[PDB]
Order: sequence, then C-alpha cells, then structure tokens
Amino acid sequence: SAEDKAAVERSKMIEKQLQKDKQVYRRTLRLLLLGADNSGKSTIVKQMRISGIFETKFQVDKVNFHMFDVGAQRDERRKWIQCFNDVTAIIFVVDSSDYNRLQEALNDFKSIWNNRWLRTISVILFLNKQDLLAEKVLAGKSKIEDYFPEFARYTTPEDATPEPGEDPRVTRAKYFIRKEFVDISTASGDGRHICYPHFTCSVDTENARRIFNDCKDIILQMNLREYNLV
Amino acid sequence: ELDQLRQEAEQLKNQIRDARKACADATLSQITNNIDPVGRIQMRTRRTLRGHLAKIYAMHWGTDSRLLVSASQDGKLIIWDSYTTNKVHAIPLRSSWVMTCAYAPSGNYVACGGLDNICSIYNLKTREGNVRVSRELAGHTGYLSCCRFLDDNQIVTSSGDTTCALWDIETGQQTTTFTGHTGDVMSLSLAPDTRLFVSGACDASAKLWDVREGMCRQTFTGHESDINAICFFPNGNAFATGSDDATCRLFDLRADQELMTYSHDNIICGITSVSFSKSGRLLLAGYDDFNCNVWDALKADRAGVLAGHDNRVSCLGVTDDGMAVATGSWDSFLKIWN
Amino acid sequence: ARKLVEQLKMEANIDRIKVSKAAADLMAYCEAHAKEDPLLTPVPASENPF
Amino acid sequence: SLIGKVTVFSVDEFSASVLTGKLTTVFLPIVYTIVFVVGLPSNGMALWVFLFRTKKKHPAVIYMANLALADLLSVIWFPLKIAYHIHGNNWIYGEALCNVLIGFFYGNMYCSILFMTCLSVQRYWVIVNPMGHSRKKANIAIGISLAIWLLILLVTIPLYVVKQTIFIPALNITTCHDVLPEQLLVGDMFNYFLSLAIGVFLFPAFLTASAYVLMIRMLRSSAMDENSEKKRKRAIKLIVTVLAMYLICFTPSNLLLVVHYFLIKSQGQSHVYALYIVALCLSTLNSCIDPFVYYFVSHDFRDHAKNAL
Repeated sequence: SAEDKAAVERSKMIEKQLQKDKQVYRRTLRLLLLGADNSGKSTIVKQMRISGIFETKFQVDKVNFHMFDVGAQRDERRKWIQCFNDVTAIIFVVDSSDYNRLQEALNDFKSIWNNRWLRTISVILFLNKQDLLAEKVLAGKSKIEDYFPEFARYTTPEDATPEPGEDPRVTRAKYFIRKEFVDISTASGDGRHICYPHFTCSVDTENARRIFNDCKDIILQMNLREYNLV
Repeated sequence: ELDQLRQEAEQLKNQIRDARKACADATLSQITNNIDPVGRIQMRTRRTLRGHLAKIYAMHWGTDSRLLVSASQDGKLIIWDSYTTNKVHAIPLRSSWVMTCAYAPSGNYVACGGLDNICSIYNLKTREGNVRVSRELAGHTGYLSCCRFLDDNQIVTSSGDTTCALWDIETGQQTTTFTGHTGDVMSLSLAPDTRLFVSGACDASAKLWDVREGMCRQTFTGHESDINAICFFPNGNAFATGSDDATCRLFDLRADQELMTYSHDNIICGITSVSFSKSGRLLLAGYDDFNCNVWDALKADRAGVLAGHDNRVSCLGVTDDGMAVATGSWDSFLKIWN
Repeated sequence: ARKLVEQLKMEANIDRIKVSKAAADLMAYCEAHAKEDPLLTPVPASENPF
Repeated sequence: SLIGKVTVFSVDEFSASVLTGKLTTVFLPIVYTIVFVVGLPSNGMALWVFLFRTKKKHPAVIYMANLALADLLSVIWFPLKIAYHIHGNNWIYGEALCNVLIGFFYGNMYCSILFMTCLSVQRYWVIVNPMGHSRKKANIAIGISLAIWLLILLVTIPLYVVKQTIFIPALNITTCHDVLPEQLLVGDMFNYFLSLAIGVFLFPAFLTASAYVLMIRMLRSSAMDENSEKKRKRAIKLIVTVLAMYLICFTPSNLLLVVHYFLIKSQGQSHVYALYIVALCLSTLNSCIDPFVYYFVSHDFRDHAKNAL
C-alpha cells in the first residue's frame, strides 16, 4: 500500500487506449508506390482518390488501404528504403511508349528485386500509357530494333488472348515488353514472392479491384506457408 | 583554370599527411599490453516493457536516471518509469514515420522528427495536464536523423540534405547553419561541457564543429563505408565510431589519428548503435547479428556478449549514474540490464 | 576547389602532440574513476534499486 | 477379448490354438520392437524443437506439441508387452502394471485422434476465411487442449476398476486383457466399447473429411489468380496424403471391434480375434508416420532441427 493512486489509474487508461488503437491498426493494409518522373502515377492516384511523403486512403468492400508516395527527397534512396520492411505490396508504375529510358526502368526493377531487406515482399506491375504505344507502333516511324534487336526473332505465343480488333503487330510488341520483365522476375528462382503484371491506360476505373484481388492472393499464400501446408 | 587549385589542394594534403605520419611514433597496443585484464562480464535482464505494436526506432534517458522516452512507427511516444514498469505518458503523432527522439535536461520538454521534414517540440508540464504540441520547426530539405538540446532555448539538428543547423526555440528561425559535408548526415553527439559537437555523414568521414563560429575545426577519415553511430568519451577528448564495414574505431582530438581498431574475422555485419560507460572502460555495441557485444577500451579484445533479442538492435543507452543499460530492438520490446 | 583549398589551409596549421601523451591521459582517466563504475565493480545487492 | 467360462477359468479349442501359436509369440513382438526403435527418437526430437527453440507461440505449434506428447506417452511401456508375448502368453509382473498398460495405450490412441481433428478444423477456418487473430487463437487453443486432456482422464477410469489378470491352469498361464469372464463382456464392457467406437471416431471422422474436401474444392476453383498454380497444386497433394493416413489406419480397427462385440453379445462365439490383432498392429504405426507428415515436410522446421543437432 501507499499514497500512489495514479499508479493504477494512468496505467489502466493508457492500456485501454492502446488496446483500441491495436484493434483499429491491425485491420488496415499498407502499400508503397514507386515510379519515375514520366510515369503516370499521379493520374492513377487522382483516379482512385475516390514536403515529406504524400499519403492517400481508400476503401474497397469494407477493407481499408493506406498508400504512400515518396515526395520531396533527394535522388539517392539506399538509406530510407529500409523503413518499408513491413508492407504488403510494392506498386511499380513504368512507362511503355518511350523506348529510351526503358533500360533504366529494367535496371531499377532488378535492383529492387534483389535487395536484402525486401526479399519477402511482392510487386504489382502497372504498364501505363498503352494507347500511345498502339498509335506509335501503327505510325511506324520508329523501330524497336534500334534498342532491342532480339525483337527480330520474336513470334506470338500460340496461347495468345488478344481482344478483337487489334492488329497482331501491337499484340506482339506488348507481349515482348511483358516478357522482359517476367524473365528478370523469375531469373532468381527464389520461390518466396511473385510478380503480377497488368496493362492500364490514362482513363480507367478498375484499378482498385485489381489491387484487392492481388492482395487477397498474397495473404492466402502467406497463410499456406505459415501452417506447414505448403 | 581548375589546375592550380587542385595542385594546391594536393600539396596541402601531402603536407597534412606528412604531419600526421611524423607524429605516428608507436602503436598503442604496445604501451597498453601490460595492464590487468578486466575479466568476464555477464549481465542478465532485470525487467521487460511491453506495449508497442511495431518497431522501436530510438530512445533516451532523462537526467534523473528514472524516467525514459521511446517511440515507434506506430506513431506513438511513450514515457515510462523503469522502477515499476508502469506508464506515465503516451502521445500520438501527426505522422507515422519518425526516426529520432530527445529529452530536455530540465524534464519539461520532448522533441521528435522524421521523414516529414519537420521537427516537433512538445510541452509536458501544463495546468490542464493534457500534452499539446508547442512548437514546430520547418526549413530543411531532407529526412531528419538526430536532435539534441543544450538548454530550454536552443536545439541542434541534423538532416539528410548534407547540412546541420542550430535553432532558437522562441523565434522559430535558424541562428546558424553548418555546411561542408557531401553525403547523408546520420549521427550527432554533443560535448559534455556543451561547447562543441561531432558529426558523421556517410562518406567514411567525421567532423568536429564549434557552435558559436560555424566552421569546421578538423576532419577525420579512415573508414571504408557509411558511418552510423557516434559518441563521446566521458572526459571530453575522444570519440568512437561505428560503420557498415564491421569495425569500431577510436579517435582523439589532439593527435588526429586512429588509436584502436576493434574488429573480428568472423563478423561481416553492421553496427547500429554505440555508447560508453562512466569510468570509460566498457564500450557497448549493437549488431545486425541479433545481439550486442561488450568490449574494453584500452586492450583491443573482447569481454562479453549480450543476447536475448529476436531482431536487429536499434537503440541503446547507458544512464547518467551508471546503474543500468537499456536496449530496444525491432521486435517491439525494451529491456534493461544490470 | 577553392573551398577545399581553404579547408586544407585552415586544417594544416594545427598544433599536435605525441600519441603516448594521449594514451597516458586516457589510461589515467580510466584508473582514476575505476572504483565508481557500477559495472566493473558490481554494486552490493542491498543498495541496488534494480 | 476371448471368453472364459466358469476362481478357475477355462477356454475352448480355437482359443487354445491361438494362445499357443506363432501369431502371438513371434509376429507381434517384431512389429512392436520396430515401432519402438523408429518412433521414440522421432517424437523426442520433435518435442525438443517445440519446447526449446521456438521463439513465438503460433497456434499450430500449440496443437502439434500436444499430438507429439500423446504419441510419446503411448509408446512408453512397450517392453513389458514384448516380454509378455515372448515368454508364452504369461504375466509375472504383478497387478498394477496390467491396469497401467491397458489404460495408457487406449487413452493415448484416442487423444491422438482428437488432436488430428482439431488441426483440420483450424486449417479450414484460416484458409476458407482468411480473416483471423493470433492471440485469440492461442487462448482458444490452450482452453481446448485442457478440455481434451480432462475429458480423456475421465473415460479411462472404467479400465482401472476391473480386474484384468485371469489364471488358466490347463495351460499354466496368467493373462492380461486377452481372457475375460462372460458375465462382464456381455454387460458393462459391451456398452463401454461401442460407446468409444461410435463416440470418438465417427463424428470426428465426418468433421475432418468434410473440412478437407471443402478446402480442396475451394483451392481448385475457377476464381483464383493464375500466377500461383505451382504452389496451390502442391498443397492439394499433401491434403490427400493426410486423409489417406487417417482412414486407412483407423477404420478397420473400430469396424472389427464393433463386429466382434456384436457376435459375442448376439450369439455366443468368438472366431474373429486374429483379424483384430492384425488391424490393431496396423493402427499402432501412426506413432512413426505422423512426424514425417505433420512435422518434417516443411522448410523452416528442418533447418531448426539441423541447428538443434
């Protein structure tokens, strides 16, 4: 016994507050968004909308997503990328109609794939600006062979699924660009995380559904690993 | 013409190298190898504190050796009393990424900062009993990595834009700005007499700074990679540095050269925090191998090992009266050793 | 380059001592307060709050 | 199990043939010795890993440790039984040990069954509904573990309140649970054994089979992402294997038990004992097969075990 009466009151109040905060916190999902300057990550952000780092929130089917965009920083990022070791997905947005800065995009993807603190995190890949790619290939004033000559040996796979109305040439181009990233993804053979590709444009409204489905699959694989079933 | 200036710089560097090699008359492993070895030092956990939901990024002891502050990526500050494991304060943050803490020498204020490019200064003694933000300092262009106090009127700050600064609380304006580094500044420490301070900035380099002047006094080189932690020897004329090449080193301030290099062949990991003890004999360090080591300063050998954490050791500290040592790691638990 | 030249010029003119002097000072400070460190010389259990 | 008429007791001709034959003096001890030598260290190592080097208490470890302990306690007093069988069906070791042996054998067998069922249900609850909480699961796991153990220690009492050893002079033998009086097989024991056979096998069997079938049917649906096949397919295989080691090793024993007691209490003869001995031999092999299906087909557990030794 003593005169110390706050020694129970303050502890109990603070414990109650932290319990409520824990129950609020553990039901949210957190995503990190990366891209380059000419990528259209800002337009995507503005579309599913409804200094330091920018922050957005959205809700799908009564599940809350919390997404982080890196803002006014310097060019070198090898030191603060370690503060993101507990997120579920990295959303990587890459341009598709430039042909020049594409190699730097692949190299950055390779760098973020093999980092030591990010060997248990998966990547969702968005390829932006597709209609520009279609128009540019149909114009035919520039040949992809000047930057990837191996395209001269590429043919459409037999299991192609093109939407009706598309020339096979644009389909071939799209699938080659996808194939480069997928090969760099599977090169390690680590078998602990996966890459999910998609095609997207400047005006589309189904991006939240895609993120939801992919996150659901990621959680399921985590649970299968955890319970000695796989 | 850019040729004459580089030639002069090379000549000055050669002169400095000759001056440093002239004073290198012996190695201190020769005049410190006939002392009584400290022995075997083993420690055990006396208490364990729970309540954080995520990783602990930093902590600090007060001036009474009783009260402490800690903070996590939850957006939470917690102020503990370690005599009885009971909580006294909890404060929520306006941002969820915070990377440094502090504790005022008078027990009235605390300070914080993170990726939000801003410092936040909180008052603790109010008539209403509700902790509400007092001041907010902006003006940097990069993540803020450390902040300490001199009195209740000045705060020294270090950021990732290769610069350091001194701030005056009342006006809210910078009073002096320190430039001269080339990379990310990470670690900062204040002199015990509150007259000078020391910084290290991811170029394998370290520098000494005067507060009232605003210019470098001396620059030390010798590591191979980034520098992550820094601390003063108790007496005020030495500092010991830790880097990402698996090495600790000791420097003085009057000889401008390396004295002891502490390392081992079986270590290929990094150093996350470093601190000293009161007499000056025990040097504690936390590693990425999920443990901590205790070393002796004048001998360049090992004394003991502390284990018990399931992830990286991120923050470490030793009290002002020498009674206990506190540690915090990415598993969301703080521990106290004596 | 001019800034580097100025930095090297100001750093060049510094009085320096011999290493053994600093070694002696450090070992002296280690010896002087050897008895008051509560970790080299463990405190009796009676007066230890921990 | 065999009927002895009427204290000096007597038995008939087929019983005399079996009790002095080569099935119960040569075959059984081989099986028991092999099971003992293979299975003792396996569960020992598994329990060591689950007790010492575990850093966080996930629910799966909570159930698996209890299952391993059940097998370990099942497999202790076998040497007494091999000594019994090799000496020629004769017991010279007292009275308390007969009760100890019978009780521990049957109780530990059924505890193993119940824990398998609990693992199945929690797997369904996680996979087919991804949302859950770990700490509430830890609390529920500890509660249900206590409930299961306390239930077991309450249906092995009737085996400690019946004399189990009986003397036959015609052959000069003393018997532990192979010969029993007629005025007890037709009465209390009939009720007890059918109660166990229909109470703690069939209902858990339906639960487990339903859970695993629904899990497979959901994992092969045409509403799942196609970038994961190589993992999901593997999962299916393991599930099937587990069902295989459940129904094959347990259904024959309970079926033949019911049939045996029905013949005794319906007509009054007994000629199905050898099949029951062999089916029980088959049932006791899961003390050696479980650690290779629930513990070692993983990734991290093997590394932890290698680090342990």
